[PDB]
Amino acid sequence: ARGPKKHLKRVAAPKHWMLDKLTGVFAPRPSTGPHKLRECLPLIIFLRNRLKYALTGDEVKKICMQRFIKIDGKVRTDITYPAGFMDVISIDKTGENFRLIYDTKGRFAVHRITPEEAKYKLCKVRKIFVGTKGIPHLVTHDARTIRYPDPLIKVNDTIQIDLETGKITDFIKFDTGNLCMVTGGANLGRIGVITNRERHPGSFDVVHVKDANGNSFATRLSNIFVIGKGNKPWISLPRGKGIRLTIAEERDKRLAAKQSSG
Amino acid sequence: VADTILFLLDPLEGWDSTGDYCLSCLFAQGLPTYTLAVQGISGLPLKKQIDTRKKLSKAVEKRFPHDKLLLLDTQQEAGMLLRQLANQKQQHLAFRDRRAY
Amino acid sequence: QLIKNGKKITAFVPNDGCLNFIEENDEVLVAGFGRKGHAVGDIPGVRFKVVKVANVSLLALYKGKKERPR
Amino acid sequence: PVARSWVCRKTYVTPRRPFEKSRLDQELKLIGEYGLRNKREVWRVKFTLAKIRKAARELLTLDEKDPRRLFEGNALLRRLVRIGVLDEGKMKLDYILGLKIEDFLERRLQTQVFKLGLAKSIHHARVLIRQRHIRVRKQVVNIPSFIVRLDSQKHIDFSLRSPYGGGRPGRVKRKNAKKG
Amino acid sequence: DTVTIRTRKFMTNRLLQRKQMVIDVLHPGKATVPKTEIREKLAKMYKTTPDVIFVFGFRTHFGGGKTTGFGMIYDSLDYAKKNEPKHRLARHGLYEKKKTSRKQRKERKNRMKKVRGTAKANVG
RNA sequence: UACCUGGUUGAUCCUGCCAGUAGCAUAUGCUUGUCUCAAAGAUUAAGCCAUGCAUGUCUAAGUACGCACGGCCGGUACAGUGAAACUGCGAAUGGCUCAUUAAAUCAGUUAUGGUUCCUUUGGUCGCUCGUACUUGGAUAACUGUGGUAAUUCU
RNA sequence: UGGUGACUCUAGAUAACCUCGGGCCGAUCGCACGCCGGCGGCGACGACCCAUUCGAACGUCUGCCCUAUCAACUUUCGAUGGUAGUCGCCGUGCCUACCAUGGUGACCACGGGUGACGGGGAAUCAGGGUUCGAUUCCGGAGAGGGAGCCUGAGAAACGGCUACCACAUCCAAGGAAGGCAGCAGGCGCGCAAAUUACCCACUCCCGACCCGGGGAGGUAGUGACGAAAAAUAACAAUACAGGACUCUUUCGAGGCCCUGUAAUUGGAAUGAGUCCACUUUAAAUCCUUUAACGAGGAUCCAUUGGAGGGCAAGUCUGGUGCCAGCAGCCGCGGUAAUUCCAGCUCCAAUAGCGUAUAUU
Repeated sequence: ARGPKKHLKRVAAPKHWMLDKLTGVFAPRPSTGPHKLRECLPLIIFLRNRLKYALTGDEVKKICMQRFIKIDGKVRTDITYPAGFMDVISIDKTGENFRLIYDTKGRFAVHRITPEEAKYKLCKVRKIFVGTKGIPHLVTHDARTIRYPDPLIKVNDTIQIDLETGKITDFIKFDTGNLCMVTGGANLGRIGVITNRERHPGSFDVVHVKDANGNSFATRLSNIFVIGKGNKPWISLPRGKGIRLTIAEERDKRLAAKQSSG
Repeated sequence: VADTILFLLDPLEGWDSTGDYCLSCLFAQGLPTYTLAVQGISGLPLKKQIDTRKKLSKAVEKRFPHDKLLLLDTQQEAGMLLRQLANQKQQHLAFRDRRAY
Repeated sequence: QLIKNGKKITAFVPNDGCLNFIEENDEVLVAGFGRKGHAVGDIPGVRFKVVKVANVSLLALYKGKKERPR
Repeated sequence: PVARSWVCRKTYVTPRRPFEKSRLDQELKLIGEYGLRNKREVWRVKFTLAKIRKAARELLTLDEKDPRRLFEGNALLRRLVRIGVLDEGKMKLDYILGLKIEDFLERRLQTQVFKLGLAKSIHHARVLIRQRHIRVRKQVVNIPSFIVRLDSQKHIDFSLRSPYGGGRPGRVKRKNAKKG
Repeated sequence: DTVTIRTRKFMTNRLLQRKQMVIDVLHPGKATVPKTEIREKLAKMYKTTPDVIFVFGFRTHFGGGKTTGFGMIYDSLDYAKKNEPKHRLARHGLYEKKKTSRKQRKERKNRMKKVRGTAKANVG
């Protein structure tokens, strides 16, 4: 290479996009944005592959360039704009609202939310720094920087912000016994309560999480998103409630659903 | 005395029996560099054009097993044929190379 | 005499049925004889057999399926 | 770089010893009472049986409470019971190890057309299959090696677009009727 | 008569102002139905004028009892002319393209980049 | 399918190899009816190349006195479409090949608390105590005169 | 003030500095026009700095084939380290100046070789292994060989520039121009590898951009590399031949069945092809769907290797007579050839089957 890369091969694309092999040689290649390339869903895939509102990319371009899609309250006309975790998608013509939160299998789920629930979002805070004239600044997981946050807010907490103004409405601390979602690694998509944090100086901390069914799983500290105060989430959960069923229980659920209806 | 022989071919059949007699005499006497060209591929419909090109290669392949046929329909195909004739490795006939002619 | 490196070898043509199809200074395609670099079971010093003469096979000339150009 | 895939398998294996009298008699017998075209179909069915046996004996070495042994054993047993090569009461891995190639050759569409009385012989059944005279409940099937499930057994009907079936006469009868 | 039409996966796409669906055509002993008759039957089904229905991608199953394709019914002809591919509009006769190969355009473009000025327009 | 068979002696038992046997890849010979996929100038010469094509780009939103066209209404600076050209961006992606390269590349694992960054996204953008109801000079495109056998020369 | 596991971190205060080859503090453009000359709401384009994204670049640990007929190697001309600086985007012998004599090695240094780009991976596979990976994904390198640059955020760029070396083009002889290890195509080399085709409709990329471009890519063409499915007949009557069953001690008798074999008849069924239409598609082709024609020597004719053993299948007949030849090996052929050349018959695989070579 002599500079930055502009193409993404279809088999090099993230597996949670669920792109097939024989449609083309290339994958949509998310443009630069608030979310990482391996941890985002472009607008073209969400509108075309997921919602089936379009069949080709030019149709997605028509939908985008009619200024119908809103991401986090702002109109996006980029077909490959990286939409990521907790992002709110508003389609005012069809009157739909979505929050990109993970399915239990580790994939972005089509999750419909109430319009009044689309007025806020949660952000895990990445860093805090005092900038010039002694002004505290807050940087979250989607590149949002806020001047003058609450002094009790520290790193690895979660802020609930209003999307119209971008100001902190509330916050949740990283304490033992709080609700969290795993946003990376093997346990991706699982919702539980924090029971531990194993501090390794010079290395990664370890958060042990206990599920609602009694199942325990550890993750890195960077893979934890605090979503609730103790036991109740501050967002709406998908069809699955974060519990990962084993393949035997999923088989039993499939057979029971086939038996009851069919 | 020639340096290259251009064999003209029928699109439908390979050659007549007269052409087979001429080919037997030319093979026995000695072949210089040769090129095969088909004359009548344009008159047919296109589906029949492709199928008859396949059938013609099948028919000719029992005497010229690895030789590419050309086409003689337009002036640009003639130009490609002339360029092919110019740049081509020369089969050398051992008899006429020693005596003057 | 091989074209690609100038080395001279001795190749086996099967019979007087086939030997009369080879004249002097013809271009012959030659294979190994079968024992991976070892000699024929009766005649010594030969490890190769003639496969094609004048860019046409010996089997199609022995069986009369083709004729060779001169 | 293309939008093409290159996944492909060989579906049989040629035998190690080519000329065995007992083996030649066995495969020729199987071709005989099953109306098969050549030896490659025997080798194909033997290959699928060998794959199933290899999977079963790999699963059998695990501990009997292993989750993967339970899941893959139940899946293999259900797949064998679905096509009628295992009985509904013989769902265990030892019974998988006890299977034979005749059980899989019995489940072909050609054999089932012969058995259900749609044809007078096994070769007539193959010719009848290949000539689009047979359907499986909606769908004309050309393939004699179509393995019939248990829910397709009572549905091998007889191609309502054929002279033998629905009733439009064929080419030869239509031409012969025009002679008079 | 004996040829029937059903629509399977209906969807009201308000973002491109249309209705999109999967079309199952049953013709037990006929050929594959021409898209014109499918369009008239869809117009009769959905109570619309037949020039706003665009159908494509019909594949007839082995044996020949069923054909499956895709279709969309637009709100008007203007939304059709806005949101349809050019080739489907040309299939319906509403669009026409220039008759020029890629070789002519490419060789012309490479020819007029040897020339600077208004004389670029003088290359034919 | 955790497999062997023939060959030394007059005969036997053996060490031992050769030969057989089955797959896989390249070439080749003979033959070839249907249909679904599908590799393909790598090996030898990272040898040499005729010709053609493969990188260009405009929105309401940088610069429109090309009638190149064009409705006005007739002093309305510029209606509008728009070649050219200036300006901005891209051309560092892609594609090809495997010559070099032997702790080198590369794979996993870590660090930048030792660095750089077009773009996107967010913040910041009266925080400076010191002609503006708008500043200056050109240069293309255009017009005209030319030089060279020749050029995407000027 | 705030942070880290740890700052010479971030933030604060003071004294100054602040480069003309100069650092921010908007002399920019569009759309609706409206409230009390003034106030204005949407955007676009810039914009020092901070964070973010895409990365890039230098480091950490461990991991590579063959060779001792390579046993000692490095050190002026940096080899290992120290001090100060230069240069660099930055850490650093990166370089310079001054000092120390260090650094590596039978745990294989150093040197040479490779028919060596590395990896994901592929073939084979009881278990263990052995061989391969030029090749569509990731990373590296290169654009005939070296070297030096310009612009730019990013290149030591070659579908950019400047030289030299080797080639090679045009010429009015003064001069000018070049780089297919891009897509086709050609020559050469060879045992060895496709069309100078159509299109941006799909996948995506770029741009001022919903509109343009793309030999990236898609689609056809050649294509027995390889993989999958699968025709070349089936049935009925008649005639012989067997096997069962009934009555017979048996021979025998069975419109008693079943199954074969046809120099015997018969119409039934279908594809292969020929060719309307629809469908397919950017427009086509092919496939699929359907009209019409389309089979008895159903001449609408299946080949490739073999028949002594290994190894399945002839001591048949004619010809040759240690010749011609066959034969992987043992061997056959010298006048009764189970093996050569043929006819007939038989065997194995089958739209495939031999041969050479690499490798398991």
